[PDB]
Amino acid sequence: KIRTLQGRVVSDKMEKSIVVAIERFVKHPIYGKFIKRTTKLHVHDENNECGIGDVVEIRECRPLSKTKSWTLVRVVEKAV
Amino acid sequence: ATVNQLVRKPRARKVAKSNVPALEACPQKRGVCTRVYTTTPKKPNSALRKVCRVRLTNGFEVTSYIGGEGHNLQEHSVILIRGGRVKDLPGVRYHTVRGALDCSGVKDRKQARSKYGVKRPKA
Amino acid sequence: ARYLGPKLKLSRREGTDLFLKSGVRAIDTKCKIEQAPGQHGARKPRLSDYGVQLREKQKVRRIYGVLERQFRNYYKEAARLKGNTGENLLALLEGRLDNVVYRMGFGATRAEARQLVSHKAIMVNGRVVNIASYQVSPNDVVSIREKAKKQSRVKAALELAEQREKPTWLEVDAGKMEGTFKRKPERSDLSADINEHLIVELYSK
Amino acid sequence: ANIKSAKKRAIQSEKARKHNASRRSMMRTFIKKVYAAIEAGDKAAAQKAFNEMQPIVDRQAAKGLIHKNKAARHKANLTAQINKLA
Amino acid sequence: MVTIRLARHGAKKRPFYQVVVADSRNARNGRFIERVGFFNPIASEKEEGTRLDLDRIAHWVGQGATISDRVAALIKEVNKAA
Amino acid sequence: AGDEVTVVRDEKKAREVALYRQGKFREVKLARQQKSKLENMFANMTEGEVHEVNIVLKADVQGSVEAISDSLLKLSTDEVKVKIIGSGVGGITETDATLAAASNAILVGFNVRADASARKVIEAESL
RNA sequence: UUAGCUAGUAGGUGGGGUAACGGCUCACCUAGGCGACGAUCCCUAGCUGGUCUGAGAGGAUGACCAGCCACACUGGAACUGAGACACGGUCCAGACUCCUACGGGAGGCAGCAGUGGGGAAUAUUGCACAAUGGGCGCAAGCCUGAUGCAGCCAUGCCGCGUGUAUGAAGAAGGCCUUCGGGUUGUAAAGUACUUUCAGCGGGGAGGAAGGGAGUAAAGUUAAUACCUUUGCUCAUUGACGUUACCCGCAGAAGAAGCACCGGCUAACUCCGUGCCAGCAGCCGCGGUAAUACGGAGGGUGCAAGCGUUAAUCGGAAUUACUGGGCGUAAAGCGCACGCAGGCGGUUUGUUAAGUCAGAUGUGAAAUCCCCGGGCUCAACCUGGGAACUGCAUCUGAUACUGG
Repeated sequence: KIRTLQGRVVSDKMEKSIVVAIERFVKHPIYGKFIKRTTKLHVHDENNECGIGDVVEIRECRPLSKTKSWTLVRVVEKAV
Repeated sequence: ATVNQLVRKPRARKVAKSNVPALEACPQKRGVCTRVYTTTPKKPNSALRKVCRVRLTNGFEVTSYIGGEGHNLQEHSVILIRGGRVKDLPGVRYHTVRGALDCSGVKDRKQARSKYGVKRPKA
Repeated sequence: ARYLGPKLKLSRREGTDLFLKSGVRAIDTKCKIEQAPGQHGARKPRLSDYGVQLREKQKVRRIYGVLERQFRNYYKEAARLKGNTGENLLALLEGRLDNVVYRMGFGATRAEARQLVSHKAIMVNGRVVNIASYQVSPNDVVSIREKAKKQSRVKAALELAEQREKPTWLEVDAGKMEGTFKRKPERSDLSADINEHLIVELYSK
Repeated sequence: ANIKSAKKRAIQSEKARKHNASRRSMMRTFIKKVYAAIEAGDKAAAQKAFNEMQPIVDRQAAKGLIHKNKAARHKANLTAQINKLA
Repeated sequence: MVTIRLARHGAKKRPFYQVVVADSRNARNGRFIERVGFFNPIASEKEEGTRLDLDRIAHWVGQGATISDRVAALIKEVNKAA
Repeated sequence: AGDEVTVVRDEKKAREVALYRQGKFREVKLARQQKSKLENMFANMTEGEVHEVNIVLKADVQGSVEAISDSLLKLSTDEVKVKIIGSGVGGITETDATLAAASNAILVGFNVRADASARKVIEAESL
């Protein structure tokens, strides 16, 4: 039972943290067009191994800071 | 037209503007008679129509019709007004409720009495 | 809650006999049956489409003694029910107790039958029912209660009844003054110069 | 207060308040002695002080003045630090 | 605690009770955990009038749910009926 | 201020009677209103006494408003005419301050206190 | 007709802190964090189940019932406690009011009644813990403006009555009329006949389960005590209440009004008035024949209501997703370049986010709908179902879209 998210690294500046963006398509409730929506998550990156632009697999965990409730599971693709 | 366009700017229904704002979504309002007078109507009609200016309990001051044949109303008369324009009298958007508060019923009415505040005649 | 005024006026306005009197008399010897009431009865109505729909609904209402509110509710129920709405409307009317009391011949008129009902002279399944609009069901047995059995209205009512066409869906024992609502009447049981679909049209627009 | 028991409750809660205050102030004192030893670098003074503190953070927990978890952290925390020095 | 009791629905002069398991503090006709029977005191008794899921009642008792005086009666009555 | 009082068995039976007395008192009110206005038999006053003063009175007690008004009509003269408008049963109110707002008048009371909603109106407009 | 916002700010280390994770807090360090996928600022607002409307998609809405939140005179605070930063607790400050022997005290109806005030407008300072449920107690019981009930108001929904039948040259009166007659009208009077409801007497369910004395049996125990459980008998517990309902008595007796009749729109004539007085939802009526004003007779539609006003949706395909338009009717920016954005030719492989399938959980109850059941029927109450067209997880499918 390993619920997980996949997204790409938009910021790697913070010490041991990263900002990840999860993008998805969604049907528009009224006009039916499929629209891009993005969800940015502050995620934990102990060891700072995640570079900007990387594609990373993340999971939900307990609060790590005022805004971090997610941590890194592993890198998928890097340095496009 | 475009879906894209509506997705940026949704259909937006126009909000209906009222014809009796002084009532503020109340069925009647109370008010004091400021002026009680007559006025002439618009093409093609011709008469001396009874109207009054009325300061309402909510501050609004409006002109109101005094329907029926004959009325005993003057300044400081406290009356009840209801919605209802007078078409050949521009500006006039309310009617006075005959037979409420200081406004008497129409004298000697037999038909449509309840629209003129007239009790049922003993008979 | 009941129409209490002159009755033949109603027949005269609708252009037909509405059976609002016993039937002892040719109706034309009691009123000018083929002329509307009033100063301008002789006048002909060049009658709008809405007009014909209204008058047909009035006709049925005036036959059964039903005012607008209850009759509209009857339409609503006919509509909700399965099958043809127009026919469902007539089933509901024809199932009323005041009506059934009339059809078994206990009352000379639906008005008289209604009075029988209201005045606790009618039982359903040996149980007293005194509300006119009580819906009667298949296999029910409606009867004149013992104390009301010697009323001369009832004997006369049963005599006239014997001279009307005899309804199929009712089994009446004139001696016992009891009778059985065998089944709901079909459409074919009821008069054919009733235009229900007009009434159905009036209430859908 | 207006109601009979409401009056009584205010009286009782004040008594309890002065009871709890007294025991609570005592307890923090004995906690503070340990942190003060630590900040002066003495194992013994700080262990000694920890031993006096132990039974009373435990007891005040049993007595509802504080929860069990609070007593534990204090013991955990001080124990961590004193060991880290000597 | 958790209790099994009657929430009074029905109409004026025609009481109809819904047997329910609930936190005893919630209002009588308010939040409940599980519905578990009903009780019509005005039933013609020609047919039914009192129905209890005794399996779930017991399950809740087994976990410490208490029981009304009136539900405790219904249960003895229904146990007698069959 | 005074009258004959009679208890009844049920209130519902006494509702129509009470409303009946209002109708008669209202009918004579409009009757006395039509006469006084038509009594002059002319569109205006024959002379220059048209200038008048208006007053607004609300007294806490019902006994006074009828009694002192009679004495208040005694001081009336041909030159200057004074009339009471909207005699109250007690205190003060929004529609009373509004009554003095339309026509300039003095607002007086035998005994009264200002309501919270009353002060706002009186303090705002000049009264 | 708001484009930039942010120093506990974003993160890191460590100490402290909480019931618990956490910039919750503090020190130090890094310089981040948010934002055109609308931050910041401004206006407004409790959210939901659902409610009203609509064929639907929508539109409007959030009383009554139920779930969550927030508040308790205003601003702030913590104390007690499992729980509160406490609706009839405490403390401070503010606004305000009451008591006082003048020195000092007291209080907070957005609990239930009730009062003043505001308003077009919204009820009694009632009865009872008998029932359900809550607090305390081993219990008996005590408390319970929760609740059950009663009062007031046609506010709405549903039911019923205000009589039934017979009654003609078809009266009198009224109204129209070419004075022949037509109409009101079987309507009335008369004749029998019924008695619901209201009135008055008589009787009388159910909402009552329990609890109390005894008794007997089991489990207990040294014990037949006590305790507890379960059977038995005896005497008892209803605020509503003059209950529902049933029987009897008297007599048609006590019970019909409101709007409309020019077209839209069911219903027409006379008299009065004369661009006046007046009507009027829209068109539009009124200067001598006005079915439109006002009265009358007649008629139409509703009926213990009927009209008028207010208000949401409908019809309105009139904000058009379903479901519209821009040459001349409202609408192509005077023209071009172009960032963001939207869209993107054709083949293979890959992926499996979109999309599709299945499984599982959840989608409170009530409401709506379907078939039944109970109150004399109906409103109403109620059993079971179906529906909640949604969300989420897992496992697949790979044509189309995306990588």
